[PDB]
Amino acid sequence: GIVRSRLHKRKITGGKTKIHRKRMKAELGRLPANTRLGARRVSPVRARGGNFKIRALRLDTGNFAWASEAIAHRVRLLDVVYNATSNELVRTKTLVKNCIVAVDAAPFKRWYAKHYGIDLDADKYDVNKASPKLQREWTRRRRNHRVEKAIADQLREGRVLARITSRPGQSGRADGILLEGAELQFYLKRLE
Amino acid sequence: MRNYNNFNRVWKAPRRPFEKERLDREMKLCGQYGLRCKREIWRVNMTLSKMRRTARLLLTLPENHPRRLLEGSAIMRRCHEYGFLDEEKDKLDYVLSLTVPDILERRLQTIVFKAGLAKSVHHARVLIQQRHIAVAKQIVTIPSFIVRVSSERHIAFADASPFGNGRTGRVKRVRAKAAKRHA
Amino acid sequence: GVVHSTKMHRTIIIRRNYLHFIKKYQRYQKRHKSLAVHCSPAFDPKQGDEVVIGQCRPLSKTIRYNVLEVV
Amino acid sequence: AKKHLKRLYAPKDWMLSKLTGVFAPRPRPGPHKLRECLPLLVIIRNRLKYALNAREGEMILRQGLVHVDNHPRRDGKYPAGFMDVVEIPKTGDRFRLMYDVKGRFALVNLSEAEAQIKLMKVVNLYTATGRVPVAVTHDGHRIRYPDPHTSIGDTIVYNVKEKKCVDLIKNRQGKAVIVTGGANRGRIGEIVKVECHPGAFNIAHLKDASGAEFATRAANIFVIGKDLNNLQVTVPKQQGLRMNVIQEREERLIAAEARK
RNA sequence: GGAAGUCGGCAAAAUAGAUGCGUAAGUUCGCAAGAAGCAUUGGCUCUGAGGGCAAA
RNA sequence: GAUCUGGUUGAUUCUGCCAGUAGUCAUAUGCUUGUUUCAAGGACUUAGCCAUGCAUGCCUCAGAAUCACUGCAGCAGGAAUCUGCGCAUGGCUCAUUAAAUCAGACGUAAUCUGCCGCAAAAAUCUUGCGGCCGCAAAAUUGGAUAACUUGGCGAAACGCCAAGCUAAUACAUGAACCAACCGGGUGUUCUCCACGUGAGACGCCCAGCGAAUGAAUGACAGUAAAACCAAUGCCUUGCAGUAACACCCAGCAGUGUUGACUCAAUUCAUUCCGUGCGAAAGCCGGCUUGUUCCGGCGUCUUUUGACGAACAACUGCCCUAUCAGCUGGUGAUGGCCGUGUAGUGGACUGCCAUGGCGUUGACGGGAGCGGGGGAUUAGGGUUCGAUUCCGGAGAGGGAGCCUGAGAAAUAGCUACCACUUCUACGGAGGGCAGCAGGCGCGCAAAUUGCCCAAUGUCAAAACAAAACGAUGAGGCAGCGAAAAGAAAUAGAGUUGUUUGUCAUUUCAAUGGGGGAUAUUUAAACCCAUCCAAUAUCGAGUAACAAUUGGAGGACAAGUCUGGUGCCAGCACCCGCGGUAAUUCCAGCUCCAAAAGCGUAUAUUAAUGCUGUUGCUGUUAAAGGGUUCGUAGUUGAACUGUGGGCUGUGCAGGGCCCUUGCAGCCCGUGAAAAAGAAACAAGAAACACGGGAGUGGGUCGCAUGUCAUGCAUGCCAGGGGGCGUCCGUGAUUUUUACUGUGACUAAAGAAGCGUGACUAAAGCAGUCAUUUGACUUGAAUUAGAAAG
RNA sequence: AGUGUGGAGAUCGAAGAUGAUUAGAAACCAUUGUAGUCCACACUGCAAACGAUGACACCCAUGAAUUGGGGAU
Ligand SMILES: [K+]
Ligand SMILES: [K+]
Ligand SMILES: [K+]
Ligand SMILES: [K+]
Ligand SMILES: [K+]
Ligand SMILES: [K+]
Ligand SMILES: [K+]
Ligand SMILES: [K+]
Ligand SMILES: [K+]
Ligand SMILES: [K+]
Ligand SMILES: [K+]
Ligand SMILES: [K+]
Ligand SMILES: [Mg+2]
Ligand SMILES: [Mg+2]
Ligand SMILES: [Mg+2]
Ligand SMILES: [Mg+2]
Ligand SMILES: [Mg+2]
Ligand SMILES: [Mg+2]
Ligand SMILES: [Mg+2]
Ligand SMILES: [Mg+2]
Ligand SMILES: [Mg+2]
Ligand SMILES: [Mg+2]
Ligand SMILES: [Mg+2]
Ligand SMILES: [Mg+2]
Ligand SMILES: [Mg+2]
Ligand SMILES: [Mg+2]
Ligand SMILES: [Mg+2]
Ligand SMILES: [Mg+2]
Ligand SMILES: [Mg+2]
Ligand SMILES: [Mg+2]
Ligand SMILES: [Mg+2]
Ligand SMILES: [Mg+2]
Ligand SMILES: [Mg+2]
Ligand SMILES: [Mg+2]
Ligand SMILES: [Mg+2]
Ligand SMILES: [Mg+2]
Ligand SMILES: [Mg+2]
Ligand SMILES: [Mg+2]
Ligand SMILES: [Mg+2]
Ligand SMILES: [Mg+2]
Ligand code: NA
Ligand code: NA
Ligand code: NA
Ligand code: NA
Ligand code: NA
Repeated sequence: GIVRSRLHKRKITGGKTKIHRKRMKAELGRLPANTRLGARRVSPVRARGGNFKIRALRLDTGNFAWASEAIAHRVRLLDVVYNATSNELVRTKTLVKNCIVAVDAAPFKRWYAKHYGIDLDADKYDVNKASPKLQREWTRRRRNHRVEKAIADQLREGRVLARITSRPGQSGRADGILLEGAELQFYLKRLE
Repeated sequence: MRNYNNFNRVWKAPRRPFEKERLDREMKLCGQYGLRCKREIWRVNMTLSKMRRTARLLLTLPENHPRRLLEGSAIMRRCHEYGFLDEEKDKLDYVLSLTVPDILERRLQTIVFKAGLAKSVHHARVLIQQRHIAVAKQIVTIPSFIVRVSSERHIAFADASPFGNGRTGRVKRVRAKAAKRHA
Repeated sequence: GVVHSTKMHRTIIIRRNYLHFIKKYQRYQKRHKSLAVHCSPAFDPKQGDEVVIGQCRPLSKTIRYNVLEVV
Repeated sequence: AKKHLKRLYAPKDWMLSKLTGVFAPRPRPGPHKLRECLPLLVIIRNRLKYALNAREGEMILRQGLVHVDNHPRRDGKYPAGFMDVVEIPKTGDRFRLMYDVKGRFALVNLSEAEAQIKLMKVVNLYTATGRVPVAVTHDGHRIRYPDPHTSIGDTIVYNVKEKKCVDLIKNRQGKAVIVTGGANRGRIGEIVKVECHPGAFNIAHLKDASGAEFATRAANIFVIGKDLNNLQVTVPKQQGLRMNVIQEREERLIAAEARK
């Protein structure tokens, strides 16, 4: 079937390789996932050695991590907005590694209030309910940490840009991290 | 199919098939030493060539060469023990001058005749062929048995042969059966 | 080897010139071999220069070496 | 994978003739490489001669009589390589496997309680789960808690009965080592200096008791004592000295003559 | 069915636009050549590429 | 053994070929064949086509039996059938195949890995009792489905349905307490201190292996003193000492590894949805027979290390230019983000930049599986290698795929093309380049034999006992003048005709062969032993009869024949034959080899007629018509006599000079401690205990004591000297060659030892006769190039 | 020698013509004669293109000469 050998390729001299061997299972290839946004549909693949590969067909949620805070939360995927390969992957909403997506920013807002006592908007967490011992902890953390305006404005709007760091067609999940620093400012120009 | 034992060759035919000098010299060695054909001589020639070639190699190396010191000493022991070379001839250069008649001199058919056991060298061959001689009390039935010097005193008649400690031979046996039956 | 061509991007071609001994004729003959080597932006070599290369994993169809020095 | 081992492809140290067998006992995986091991059938039949055939060899082994490192083994294809204590309680053999000066395997007979003393060379140092330093040895054993000073290239003397290490010998210059690879293998010598070439193999320059200067790759030496004078365990009968071949020839010819 | 019609493919049929690939003998080297031959073509909704002017 | 000879001329000396000559495990063929050992054997051409039978199956103390199975009297066997493992190994063949395969040498830190070795394991709200609650605890879990029975369908099919039970170590579920250390987030919770980096308890939310994503570790190693302020340690009511720590732990880690890691491992945050994890909720044995008995197994996860797999490539590898350009739409060389893979990678998608290879021969074409190796050879070489060991590939041609750890598997499946077989015509089958064996093809190549006795493979498994696994792999035979070793066809006499031939008279001996008390052998056959041990057959034309080519020369052997009459013929070459044939067609004799000898075709030597060693070019074949001229090859001298002293050589013309020893800052300077001058990267200047097995050479008393503090010191200091590690510094020095060494499968070739009766072999065996020595031996080599 | 285009065309002269010789003799001999032969430009690249002897470098015995440049008288 699909092979990953170099027998079909031309030599660097441009010559044609005369193949004297039939195709081998140790050099096969599989058809790509083409994972799209949707309700979770996956397909296991019996890889070599008995291990199973999870070919994800559709995905909707994944763990997205705030790198500057060493924090990660499970959020739902709202949209895919950029793909360095082609526009056709954005237009079809195909989830691949390194593709820029928009996720729900609610858990990162809830965590920030629970941690630093700064409600960006200011069930829902209330800062004033916290016992007076906690504000001492918040003051110690507030001097240690200072957040960026570009990210904070994204929390206020409700959607935050992110970058997928997992391979959906290999692991079966779409995890990522939030765009911080110059990386975020790089992609804002393209999206604008 | 997957059989793993060597089978080499021990002789070589002469390069010039018809030399009057070589044919007459080889015929002299046949009658004088009692050989069935010329292949015994050509076997001797190949035997002597091999010692000559390796000796030729040894004399090129220095006398302190470990290969020369070891293989040179070994080939001296092979020459002396089999009687090819005289024991006082200790140098490695005396192996080179070895001759064809020297090798056949150590053949059992030759030694049997020379010891007084066989009146003729042709008597020796058939006598050996008839299991009549034992070397170190071991029956030898092969004329080309090259004998060592240390085993020369052990040459005798086999204790099973009629000429010795054995039962009577065929003629004294078959005719005796004839007389008993005729009774 | 010696840098032979720097016309690609982050990649150079080097030449390993050597003498091969023909046993029958008791003489040598000049032979050369070409290698595609990945060159980091830390080096910036030129044609005719001298480099030291080290074997790495397959980086492309032809690249199996990485530049370690430029002389 | 392959299961057969041809007679010619078998190691030469096993001393099986090319005329008797077409095949050889293919050593099943285990503690030692199949190139560096004597199958327990080969050991029990061709070396100890307790077994006449291979069918009589499985009789001995399946019974659990043959013990290796204080453990009975039943498979005839068991590797049973170098520096292992083999015990058969029915006959009380209690010998260990060593390399003689000519590089071949030797059944060095051991004394009582010397079987507990056994050595093994550390080949890799790594942490297991839970930050546990682990050392794997040439026998394939994994030491769960080694000495804090133990490094790769050192040999730990390990109690087979107690299943516990008792002492460590660090790989430094001025130690007694026995070579395990090549034609130099089987020679006990003293490390005079080790040349370290990063990436490539390391060269170990040695000097035995007689004063011969020989070398080999550092992956073949095996520390056997703190110094050449005193060794932890018994060694083959030649004492690890390879003497000249010409003098090897002269003495055996004299000894053969002394019989007559 | 396919030139069997007829002096004779007369007459009719047939090929066909554009784009890509490909193209033989022969040759006065200019050609032959649109040689011969394969392939695509619509409608919609998009995405790229190809510019002018003004501002320290 | 480093060798030649015949043919050009009337004769001569050359060049040069033809012919001769020896070998080939080199094929065929013709003639001939008594003994024994050791043997190749449908490769060449048709990877042409094939009947049959067999070749991969497996069970014991240890997964499962209610056979309406057997024997005994519940026990022991146990067919069938589920379950588990294997069938991806072996064995054939050589068609494909030139930056491919392969050889030697390196990698995988770019990965996968059943069986085998050694280790690790604290996740889990379960079950029995009354109405989620209470009591209690050796967990007394649940549905299937095989076999089997019934009905059967079907011509058959290594074809099939429906219904009833019934298990397992098949499938699923699930074990709270017994049972820890450990941290993070918290509470508008309670006790306190002064009036918040405050402290302590308690409630709940997570804190198991592995996998996914992110954050921190996964070390520093080119400086010496003071203030100042806030907080926190201490002494006592201002900084000397001092690990870290706000306790139940007063050192329960400030320290993984490699040459190098984004690796190992640890902590923190989110996550695992079938695509993971039981103490198989398992089996069997022993005694003291035990709600804690002790072993042998077996298995699910995790882990690495062995056996493998796959990928990459440092050097090498035939002929051809009447093959000079090759590649790049639609991947060619590279880059970026991805995808796919077990993993790297243009392997593949999108987008960028024009690269990459070539007269050092690319591209194309032709012949070939590649080595280890064979033949021949003074040396250098030439040639063969389908073929037993290793690597690759294939199973009529192609192509896809399931299972499985591993297959693009073919005595597995699916499809198409060629062929094909059975059929009840509805339909169903096949793949000998496995063994044995057919037809065609050819110049050309064995028996449908015996056996698992050895060697091994698989397997649930030692052997034995109702109890004996499979094996056309393999071993042992039949056929077998491929080839190779030892060897028959006779040995002596007295008389007559110095020896010698011939006719006599005999004499003893062994084998071929006939057999056995028997030996060998799985059983046989073969070899070895014997012809009685009281008792074992046989050679005189020893008919138990040796052939194939020759007799002008090369080339050993005839004035013999007899015919033909340039005919019939021979003759490898020269030549013979036209009526007294040197050659023709026969006898004798003789020659040569001999159980062997001709012929044909290849190949090696001969051949210095392919010449590197090592050819020839005036006239024999062969200097280009002449210049220029790139690749290519080749390329001029020069950094350079080391000196002194003692003794010594037929030295020689106080000096020079061989040999041996001790000196030399070993030119000159400047003083061998220092400094100076030469050098010295294998050096020098800093600078690191997590650098040196406790910081390398050079018996009670100080610390401290809620400490296994049971710990530390017991020279103080200085000075240099060094084994390790890091940084900074040489206006930075390699390669060929040569000497040593490491690395490197056997079979094959040398070679030590070895009376297998010898030899072609093999790695054995020898000795005292002994309840075992030799602490038996199984040496050493070479094996291109590259590394 | 031959080719192309322009010239030139005295001599000689392939082809051709005529006369001899001859068995024959558009062969040798004789008389003529076209292309050529000569020039300019452009082709061709075929010689007993020879010393049947490749180029560069070193050593190398004798006597009489010869061509060009030097030095001495
Ligand atoms: K051979
Ligand atoms: K390495
Ligand atoms: K038509
Ligand atoms: K017509
Ligand atoms: K057209
Ligand atoms: K099964
Ligand atoms: K990539
Ligand atoms: K093979
Ligand atoms: K005749
Ligand atoms: K040479
Ligand atoms: K010339
Ligand atoms: K004229
Ligand atoms: Mg018309
Ligand atoms: Mg054309
Ligand atoms: Mg002539
Ligand atoms: Mg010839
Ligand atoms: Mg195979
Ligand atoms: Mg072929
Ligand atoms: Mg080959
Ligand atoms: Mg073939
Ligand atoms: Mg295959
Ligand atoms: Mg076939
Ligand atoms: Mg197939
Ligand atoms: Mg088959
Ligand atoms: Mg088929
Ligand atoms: Mg067959
Ligand atoms: Mg006659
Ligand atoms: Mg002949
Ligand atoms: Mg030849
Ligand atoms: Mg030659
Ligand atoms: Mg020669
Ligand atoms: Mg010649
Ligand atoms: Mg000539
Ligand atoms: Mg020079
Ligand atoms: Mg001086
Ligand atoms: Mg051998
Ligand atoms: Mg003209
Ligand atoms: Mg005229
Ligand atoms: Mg010419
Ligand atoms: Mg010439
Ligand atoms: Na018509
Ligand atoms: Na003549
Ligand atoms: Na005439
Ligand atoms: Na001339
Ligand atoms: Na002149």
